[PDB]
Amino acid sequence: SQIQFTRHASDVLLNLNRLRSRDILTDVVIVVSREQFRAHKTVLMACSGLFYSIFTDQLKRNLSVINLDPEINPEGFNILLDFMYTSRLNLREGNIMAVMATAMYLQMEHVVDTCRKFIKAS
Amino acid sequence: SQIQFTRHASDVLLNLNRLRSRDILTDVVIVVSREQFRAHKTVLMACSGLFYSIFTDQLKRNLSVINLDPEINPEGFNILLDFMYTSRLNLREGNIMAVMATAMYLQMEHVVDTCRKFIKAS
Ligand SMILES: COc1ccc(CNc2nc3c(ccn3CC(=O)Nc3ccncc3Cl)c(=O)[nH]2)c(OC)c1
Ligand SMILES: COc1ccc(CNc2nc3c(ccn3CC(=O)Nc3ccncc3Cl)c(=O)[nH]2)c(OC)c1
Repeated sequence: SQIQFTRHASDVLLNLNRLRSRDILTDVVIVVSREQFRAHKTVLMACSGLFYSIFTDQLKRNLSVINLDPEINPEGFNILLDFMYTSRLNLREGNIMAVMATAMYLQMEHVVDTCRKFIKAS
Repeated sequence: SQIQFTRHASDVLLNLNRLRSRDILTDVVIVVSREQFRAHKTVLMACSGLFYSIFTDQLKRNLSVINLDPEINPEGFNILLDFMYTSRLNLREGNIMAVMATAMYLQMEHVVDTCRKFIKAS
């Protein structure tokens, strides 16, 4: 019976992305080969099975640096990080395989399924 | 030209609320008279002009406790905190004034405007 604010969640996410852009309250650096990306652990956990599994463990909860698998493409990771914070996925025929493999590694099942649909439709 | 995931933002918010429910990565306690509420500063900043103005200031960025104005009703605050994390506002004729006044204090203009519409429609 509560009143629904249909833009609230999108507004929240946009504002979280603004905070990331200003490095406000970011609490982890994700290192991917020669590149690094700062983020909020909460958003990573909300969007990725890998990050959820890492930070839910009290043993790893306070890590400030995560080194991703050396074989992960920083491009693929960047695309997915921007998706996490925007709901918009930049899939193209020139990056689909990198994005899909990265999404498998990050355990983002719905994104992987969408990548498969992209392949089917191309 | 990016692919839009129309449920992603809502899913993120739901997951953030799940993290709050488990006290995972919460980083502030909001004290409101005799009650206390834990939350994520990022979500508070995303949803409230008061919290945004507080935590954007490097002087207050690292506060772990915020004591709200003693005149603020903990009920009104609780209702609004749950709105922040759910997009659903529990307005009723028995709580409208408390919620509205609290939303004014928290600088949640759209919620205040909605409270005014509620009054107009009642
Ligand atoms: C409810 O059963 C779960 C929960 C979690 C996992 C991990 N696998 C996974 N996780 C994903 C996605 C997409 C985002 N997430 C993160 C997420 O759901 N986070 C979250 C969940 C519950 N409460 C708070 C939070 Cl932050 C994904 O495709 N697979 C699971 O794997 C089988 C099952
Ligand atoms: C863009 O101009 C602004 C930004 C902020 C304020 C503070 N007044 C206010 N803030 C509100 C609501 C509802 C949620 N918020 C928080 C918010 O917008 N947070 C945010 C903004 C930009 N980047 C990152 C973040 Cl976290 C509200 O009704 N009034 C402003 O007041 C005039 C103007």
